[PDB]
Amino acid sequence: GFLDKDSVTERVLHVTKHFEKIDASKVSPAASFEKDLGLDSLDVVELVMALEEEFGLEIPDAEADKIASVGDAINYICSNPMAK
Amino acid sequence: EAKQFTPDGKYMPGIFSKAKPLDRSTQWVHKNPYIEA
Amino acid sequence: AAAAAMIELDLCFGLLLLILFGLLSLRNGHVSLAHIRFICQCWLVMITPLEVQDFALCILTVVLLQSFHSFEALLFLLLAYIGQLYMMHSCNLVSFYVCLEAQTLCVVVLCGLLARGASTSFSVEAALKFLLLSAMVSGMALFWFSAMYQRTGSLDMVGQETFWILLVMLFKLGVAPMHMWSVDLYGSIPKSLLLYLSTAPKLSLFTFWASSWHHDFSVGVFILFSMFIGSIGAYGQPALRSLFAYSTINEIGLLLLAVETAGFHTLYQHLGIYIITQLLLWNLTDKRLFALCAVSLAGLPPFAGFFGKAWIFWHAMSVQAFSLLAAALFCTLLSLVYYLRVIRLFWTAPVHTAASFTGAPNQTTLTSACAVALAFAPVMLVKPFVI
Amino acid sequence: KSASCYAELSAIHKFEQSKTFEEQYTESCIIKDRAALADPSNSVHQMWEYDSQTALVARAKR
Amino acid sequence: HGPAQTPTVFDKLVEVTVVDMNGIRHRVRGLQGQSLAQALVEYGFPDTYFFPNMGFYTQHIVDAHVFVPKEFWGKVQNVDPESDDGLAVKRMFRDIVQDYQRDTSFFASYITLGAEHNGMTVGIGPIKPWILHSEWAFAGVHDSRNKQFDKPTVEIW
Amino acid sequence: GVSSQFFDAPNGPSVKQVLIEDEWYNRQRSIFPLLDKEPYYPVDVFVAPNAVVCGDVDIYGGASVFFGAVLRGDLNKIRLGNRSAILDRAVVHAARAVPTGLNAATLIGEKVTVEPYAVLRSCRVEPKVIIGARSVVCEGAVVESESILAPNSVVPPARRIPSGELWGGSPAKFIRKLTDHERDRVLDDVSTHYHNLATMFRREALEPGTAWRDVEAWRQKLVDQGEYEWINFREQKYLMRLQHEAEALEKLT
Amino acid sequence: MFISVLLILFALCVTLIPEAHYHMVRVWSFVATIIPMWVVTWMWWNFDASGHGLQMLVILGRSHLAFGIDGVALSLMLLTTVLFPICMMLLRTVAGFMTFILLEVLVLSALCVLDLLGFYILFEASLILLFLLIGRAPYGSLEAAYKIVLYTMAGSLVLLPTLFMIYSECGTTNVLYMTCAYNHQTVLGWGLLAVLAVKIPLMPVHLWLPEAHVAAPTAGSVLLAGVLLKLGGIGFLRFMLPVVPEFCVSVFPLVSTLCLVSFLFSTLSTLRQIDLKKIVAYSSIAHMSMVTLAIFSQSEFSAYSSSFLMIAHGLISPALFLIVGILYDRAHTKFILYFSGLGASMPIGSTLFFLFTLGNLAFPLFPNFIAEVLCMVSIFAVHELLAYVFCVCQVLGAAYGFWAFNRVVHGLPRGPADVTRTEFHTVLPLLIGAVWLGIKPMA
Amino acid sequence: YKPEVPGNTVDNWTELRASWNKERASSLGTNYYLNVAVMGFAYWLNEAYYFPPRTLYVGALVFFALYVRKAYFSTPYAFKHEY
Ligand SMILES: CCCCCCCCCCCCCCCCCC(=O)O[C@@H](COC(=O)CCCCCCCCCCCCCCC)COP(=O)(O)OCC[N+](C)(C)C
Ligand SMILES: CCCCCCCCCCCC(=O)SCCNC(=O)CCNC(=O)[C@H](O)C(C)(C)COP(=O)(O)O
Repeated sequence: GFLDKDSVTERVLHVTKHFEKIDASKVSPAASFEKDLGLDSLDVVELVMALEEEFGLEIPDAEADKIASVGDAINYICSNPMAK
Repeated sequence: EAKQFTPDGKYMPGIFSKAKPLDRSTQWVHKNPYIEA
Repeated sequence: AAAAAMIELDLCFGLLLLILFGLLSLRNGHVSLAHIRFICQCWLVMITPLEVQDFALCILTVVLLQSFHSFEALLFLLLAYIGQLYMMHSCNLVSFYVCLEAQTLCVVVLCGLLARGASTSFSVEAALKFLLLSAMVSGMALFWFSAMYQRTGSLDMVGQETFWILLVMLFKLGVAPMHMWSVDLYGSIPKSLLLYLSTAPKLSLFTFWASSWHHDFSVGVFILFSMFIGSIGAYGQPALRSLFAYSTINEIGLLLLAVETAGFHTLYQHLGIYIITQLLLWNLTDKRLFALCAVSLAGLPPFAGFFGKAWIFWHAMSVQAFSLLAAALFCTLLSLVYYLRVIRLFWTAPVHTAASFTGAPNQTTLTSACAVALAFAPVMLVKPFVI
Repeated sequence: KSASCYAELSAIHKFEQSKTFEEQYTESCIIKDRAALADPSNSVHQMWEYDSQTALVARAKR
Repeated sequence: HGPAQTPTVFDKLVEVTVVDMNGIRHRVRGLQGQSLAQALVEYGFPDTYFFPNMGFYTQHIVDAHVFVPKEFWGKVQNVDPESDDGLAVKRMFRDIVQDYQRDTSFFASYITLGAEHNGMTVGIGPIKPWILHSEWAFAGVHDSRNKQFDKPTVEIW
Repeated sequence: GVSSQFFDAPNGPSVKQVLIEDEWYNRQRSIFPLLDKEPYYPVDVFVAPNAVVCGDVDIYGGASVFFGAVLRGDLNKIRLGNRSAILDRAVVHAARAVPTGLNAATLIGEKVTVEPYAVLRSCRVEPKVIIGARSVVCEGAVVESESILAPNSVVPPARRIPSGELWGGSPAKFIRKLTDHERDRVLDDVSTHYHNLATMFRREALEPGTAWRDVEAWRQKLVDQGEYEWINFREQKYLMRLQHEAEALEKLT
Repeated sequence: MFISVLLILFALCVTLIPEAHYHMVRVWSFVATIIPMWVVTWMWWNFDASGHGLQMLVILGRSHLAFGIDGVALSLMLLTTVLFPICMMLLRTVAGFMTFILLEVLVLSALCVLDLLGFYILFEASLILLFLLIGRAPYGSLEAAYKIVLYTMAGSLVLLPTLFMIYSECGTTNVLYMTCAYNHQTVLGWGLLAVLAVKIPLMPVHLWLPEAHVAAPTAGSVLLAGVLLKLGGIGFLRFMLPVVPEFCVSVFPLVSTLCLVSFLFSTLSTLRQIDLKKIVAYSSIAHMSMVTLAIFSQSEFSAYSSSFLMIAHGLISPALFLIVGILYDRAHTKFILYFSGLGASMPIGSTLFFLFTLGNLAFPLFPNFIAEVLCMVSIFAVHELLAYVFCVCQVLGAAYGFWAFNRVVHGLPRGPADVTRTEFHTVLPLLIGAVWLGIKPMA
Repeated sequence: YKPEVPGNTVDNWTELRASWNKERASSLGTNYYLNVAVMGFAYWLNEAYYFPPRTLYVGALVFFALYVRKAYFSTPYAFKHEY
């Protein structure tokens, strides 16, 4: 709750939009990286690195491995006490 | 129904006793909150 | 003939032998140096003349050396004592400058050397600030001495340039508003150097003032600044080190009131009682005696601090210095509040005093218990004693 | 687990208990020297390096 | 009085997730009525995280800089900014935190753990170098394995 | 099995280990460290000569350890509050962990009295508490402030006694509420009474006394016969460490 | 002097008794205050009433601290030595015993000193003891302790330079030579007025008393009301009137209006009080205002009547504090709304309360009646209207006294049971003294 | 009975945080400027000791009335990007 649940959501959508292997209209506020968006592990790592670039954080390997959804990423950024 | 004295005097504190001992605070008033305020 | 100078040759020979003995002892890996400290105390006694003030300084420095443990610290304290002793005999600005600068360099180096733990950088920082602030005051002293030397053609300390030399002396006593170097020093530097800094140089400089100084000016605004700033600052600062720094500024304002109205007997009595209280304050391990320092620094009647304040008040009323006296009485009324805060902190509390584990069991109970008997000195203080 | 824990504890307690008086007094002198060496301004620190467990001079530092 | 439940410690347990300054999440258990700074001390956090409460008559209380989410902003205890306690908090913000301050910045002794804190996530905030006396200071770097809990006394002198 | 030699002890390995059946007089110390865990105590503490205080133990203020009592801080820390009394042959221990997940150290507040033959292990006792005789307070349990436990009572692990009440039984149940004067004065009275008794014992103690004269007479007789061995303990500790390092190096390669 | 050293050294031996012997500690501290009562009674036996004004003199060289006995000091010393064992019966710790023992040493030596610097040293050496007594941690009040200590320090700090001014002027602070030398009386008179108008509660420097006399324990309240206020009166009678009499004439309109407004405004404030201890605490200000105006009248036998009023107040108001202390000790409140019908539940305590209520309102067969009559004779002889102001306002004192008594004693019976043997014997010496001094005070 | 703390906890804590989001300066500048002011300009008060006492007392009250307190000092200029 360290930050709001709307601006972080649209920032997540904004950085999800510029991916060449993703669809710019299929992206939903509550989706999945594997079944819905069709991404393997390296694409997930690339998306998490883009989210880290936008919010100015550092997400370790286990925490980024637990993130499997847009809602999971939003909840992890919201729960982080060092967000920007 | 406490027993705070032996038959030959000798006050007993009754620390571990079940019955409530009569003592200095027995007649302390029950505080009304608005009066205290 | 050099036969009148054997004490100077003895000073130099003793330093030459003491350095060589300290070198030989350290080549054996001795981790304690009580033999070096005893030889240092013997050297202190052997170089001091037979005056009251000289022996007061000597006995004070002998007592102070029991809180210092390394060879270099003992050497720096001896070479600071040479400046402190010979400043009392200085009759010019040449020797005055050299003695003051030797003392400043020794204090700076000791502040750098003795810090430990997480407080090392804070002590080094405060030592650097003190050195920079001391350099420009030393420059002011040299500049106005050169002005006086050009005007008079001699080494007499007369004329308008003595006002700036007086300001140099007021800086060395931590007189407000030039007080913040001491406030910076109190917050970081360890307790043994704080004990050294509050006793010996004030005695040395006030004895020089009593012995060889006249000025045609006043110090009243600095009395007002010191008393009001020290009292209000000690009322407002929650850290105990800052409390004692500001209360020291208040006490030096009272000593300046004693200087300003002449009558140096009250000055010497209050300074002696203050020095004994300082010797008790910085060597305390039982915190109940912290309340005795509080009641004897608040001027409360039966203890000796009352007598030290009250002859200053008596002589000020004798020569009718009414406004400065009224300000002193107001600041005395204010000082009681934070000395009561001290009493609340350390007397109305459960007692805990940790035992020693690595030997040296409560090693300065002799001095602290001896200095607590400032409740028995008032019988001698009421008489015409200090004159 | 409780049985193994008390085996490990009885080892340490037997180690402390079965020391002689002379060893205990030597250890108290060593504790005293170590606390004297904990001062970083100690004048021997610039020449000698001391063994941690016995407070003896191990080597010359410089 | 009847067959009602015996009191257990689990009824009074409060769990707080704490993120230290390295980003490592920690599970911190406390009891109801205990302050947050005490639970942080008893968890085993290093002594560089803690500093004196800078009021008069309360420097024996250890305190820490914590970041509190907006949901739990109203469960920090109220301090009058005109009182002496308010000036104590102002001194702590002026001297210890300085430009590490955020809108979520509080102090951990002003948080009394209850059932409303159960599940709250906090983070430890950074602090500037400070000194109280020669035996209690902080040089500025959190490189020490010494716990605050292992100190036998908190010394104001 | 675990060896009884420690080469990483703070003061080094033990040069000479004495078997207990070869001891001709009792050498039990009352306050002693366990490797790097040293007890902490004040100047006015009373430790009885047959009481044992070992390991990581913190004692504060006017606390007292009476005859035959054990405070063993080897698995965790133990803290004894200001003017808290441990009476005759009571045991205070501590586990490495507790089921509640909290700190497992045994923490005893100020003005707490613990009656004879009671056992405290990894529990929390708040200030002003009377623990009765033959009572056990188990691992992770909490006794709240201004409360009384009746004699011969069991407090099971991770259980709680509420503040301001008297509890007793096996398992402990509610007996009655303490009166306001009992919470105000009586608990402090019991703690102060036992502190006064400890002060009476402390005034009459001649430490170290004169029992060493006989042992010194025996050692003087050994020096007379030429059978007293002078051991350079510092040098033997140094040489044993060097041999241990050489033996460790001569097996990895 | 040798006797006084022996009594001090016997009293100070309470600290060396081991605390586990409870009976011995109680008996030793009680006997340590019983003995000075016998010694002061013997001093009254030794006094020659047809002899000199100052008797049993002793002077300790060049240390100030010179001592002597007159009638006012002797009566006040007798009252203090009565009051201190009753205080010993109301304490339970060695810290309390030692604080009251040190207070008794300081009060007894201050009452009979003949040196102004000695009076300054001896009196306000009790300041830190009063601070610790009033601001005790669980049940005191630090605000009250700060107020009483700061007001007393302010007054004493005004006096101290004027003390030293007359000392430099003539060469001594001995009152026998200060009264025979030429001194600047306006400055010293203002310093002495500054101390003694705080010690005696005179408006506007009177606000410390309602806080301190209520926040104190029962023993502290007995001491503060019955003893420590009268040090201002004996300050007036011993030091200020003999040494600065020109000032004492010239300040009479100002002291007169201060006394009149203190009497009227403090009586008006006492009517709106809702705390029993605050009711008892305010009533002392009006009595001390009558004392001060009777001292300053200097008219018929002013020292006699004013000393007799000081003794009558010092007997009657500690007993009212004792009864309020019993109610607070066994009911845990001092609030009027919690008490009703105390006649049915404490008949002996209510009878004692009624008798001391009548005594405090200066009804006959109590020493306050004789005291107020003679004080108004002394006031009347300067002018009739200054007596009329006190005469017509007697309905205002009786209003608060009877209103407090009628509210707490009659009505529905609720409250604690009647007094014990110990409480009755704390009250009893004051009652016997009142009956004697109100029926046959003189022979 | 205990009195209620006046206000709101969020608003009070924002008041407590205000004007302290800034790195504190070292004290060397204040100390050096104080020493320069005293060593350069305190000789201007030498003749002031002989002035009439009404002037000196009114001047002391004026200095007290215009004094700004160093502790808890803050300026709006610390957080603006232009004059
Ligand atoms: C200023 C004069 C002093 C008067 C003060 C008022 C005293 C209050 C009670 C009035 C009693 C009058 C007693 C008269 C005869 C007693 C002896 C006597 O003469 O009095 C003494 C002093 O009298 C006293 O000390 C009276 C003691 C009264 C104190 C009583 C209160 C204490 C008792 C408390 C209750 C105890 C009960 C215990 C039983 C259980 C000296 O006074 P003057 O005659 O004025 O001195 C003469 C002046 N010149 C030498 C210069 C010629
Ligand atoms: C500065 C630039 C320098 C760069 C130099 C470094 C280049 C290193 C490249 C060489 C490292 C490798 O290829 S490593 C070899 C990678 N291939 C394998 O391991 C065989 C199994 N296939 C996989 O793992 C696939 O990634 C997948 C099926 C998608 C698994 O799906 P997920 O992913 O969901 O898990």
